[PDB]
Amino acid sequence: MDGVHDLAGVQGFGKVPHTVNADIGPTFHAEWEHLPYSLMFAGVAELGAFSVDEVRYVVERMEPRHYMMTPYYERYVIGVATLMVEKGILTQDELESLAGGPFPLSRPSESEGRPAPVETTTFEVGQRVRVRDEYVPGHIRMPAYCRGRVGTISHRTTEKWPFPDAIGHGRNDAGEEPTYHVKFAAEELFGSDTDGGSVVVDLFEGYLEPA
Amino acid sequence: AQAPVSDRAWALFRALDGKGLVPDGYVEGWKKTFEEDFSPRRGAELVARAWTDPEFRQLLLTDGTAAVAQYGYLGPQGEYIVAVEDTPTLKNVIVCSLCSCTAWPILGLPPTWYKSFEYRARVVREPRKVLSEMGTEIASDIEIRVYDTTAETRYMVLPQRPAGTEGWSQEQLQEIVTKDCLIGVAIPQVP
Ligand SMILES: [Fe+3]
Ligand SMILES: [Mg+2]
Ligand SMILES: [Mg+2]
Ligand SMILES: [Mg+2]
Repeated sequence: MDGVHDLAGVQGFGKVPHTVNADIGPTFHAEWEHLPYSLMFAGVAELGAFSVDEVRYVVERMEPRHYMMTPYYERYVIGVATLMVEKGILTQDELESLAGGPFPLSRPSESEGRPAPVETTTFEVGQRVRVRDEYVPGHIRMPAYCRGRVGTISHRTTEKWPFPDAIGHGRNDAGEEPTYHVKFAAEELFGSDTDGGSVVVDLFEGYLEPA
Repeated sequence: AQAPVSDRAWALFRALDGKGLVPDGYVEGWKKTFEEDFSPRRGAELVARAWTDPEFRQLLLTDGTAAVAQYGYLGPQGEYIVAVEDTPTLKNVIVCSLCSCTAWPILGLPPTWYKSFEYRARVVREPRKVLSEMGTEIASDIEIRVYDTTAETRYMVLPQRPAGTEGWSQEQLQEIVTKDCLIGVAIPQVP
């Protein structure tokens, strides 16, 4: 999904709000902040209502201005609540009644997702690959800066996982694939307009093709 | 318009808890895990061991998962681990441009700054400037490599061991390996 969450490479932001080794305060800065992650795990591990991938996607589905004005942990309160409503576990009415006011949720998905591709290639370390020049409206773990770009494999995972573009929509056809650490030269991604050296993106097999 | 976030968060809890969907002590247990168990002190321990034990260093760099499992530090968002090695000509830095992906059990939950739009947008494209602004100067004779945590690999940086720490104990070494060193935005400093 080419949403505002796909931030890598966006220009115009100011300074990162941190200097090295500065105090970051407690893990949680408010008494509710452990709730989104804990309730995500209740949903995933206890209820089996959704996958972690579905949580990433429902956050991506926040209305764009809403996403941009909402602090991190709050996005996950909104995301988990949305999933609970979408899965028929909770109603928005009861959330707003208990909250004592408006509890707007993420927008409905505009894509049914897609299955893990049947045709993919097993790559080896040192091999050159291209990121498939594809556009996916639902969940995908490919940041746009690498779409259609060429890099070199530095790792093939020794485990396999469901294809996010499927499991992120709760589909039954996510299969399993390994991922690849694909090393790109900074200039392959941003031309002359970068001060870096290389960028390594951890890409599912189904996002790749031989160069 | 929105109700206060505290009210919305507790509403979500109460809605689920009131339907019997949240086990007794469940969120409390997670809070304890997040606050007390997941800690960069663990990653520091791993680094200090790798610095003083060539055999473990080799294991950590070739099978991060196995190395971390030896210490019992695998966990949620830290089940497949890859450690990335700084060298005299290479500095590694980790981000999750798409959200906040972090090796929780060994780095701790990500700090606000790491989850910031500023870090997520900028470090992939201008890591040298970002690190410089944060207080870490990386010379031009050094390759910066940014790992974007886009799938299930969860990363830690194995930073270079600073001169002046020769002979130090693992406990002494652990003290200078901070959260920021594990993420890769800081280089360990001799106090
Ligand atoms: Fe993330
Ligand atoms: Mg975009
Ligand atoms: Mg030495
Ligand atoms: Mg001594």
